[PDB]
Amino acid sequence: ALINPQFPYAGPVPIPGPAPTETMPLLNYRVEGRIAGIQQARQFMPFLQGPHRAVAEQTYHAIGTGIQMGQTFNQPLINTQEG
Amino acid sequence: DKPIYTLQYGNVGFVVNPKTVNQNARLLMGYEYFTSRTELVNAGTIS
Repeated sequence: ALINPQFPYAGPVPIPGPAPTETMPLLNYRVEGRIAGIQQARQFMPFLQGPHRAVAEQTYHAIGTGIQMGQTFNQPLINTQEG
Repeated sequence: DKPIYTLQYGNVGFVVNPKTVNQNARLLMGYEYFTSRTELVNAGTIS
């Protein structure tokens, strides 16, 4: 702010002001609020809580069976070298 | 030498972009592949 003498800035907005209204009042709000609809315990989703496999491992079962059977052919006898 | 092995279904595909397609067209696919079945170590026989 600058004040300049001799033209000085009025020393106030004075008493000639026009009170325009008495509408100043905010009427307090008084209220009762009830949000009470029956609630049912459940919601349907496509899927909740699953941690789906991105790849599975290979998996398997097992079997064996049979017996011990055989047809054989042997090497001929040979002269013994030494000993 | 390097078999197609996706670990996820369809990760890999065989592609054919046709120039002309007649009525009742189709691709007849043929595959050679390896895949795991299972093994254990027991037998007996007494007589």
